[PDB]
Amino acid sequence: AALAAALAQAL
Repeated sequence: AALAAALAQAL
C-alpha cells in the first residue's frame, strides 16, 4: 500500500 499510494501522489 505504502508504495502504491506514494506513487499515486507523485503522478
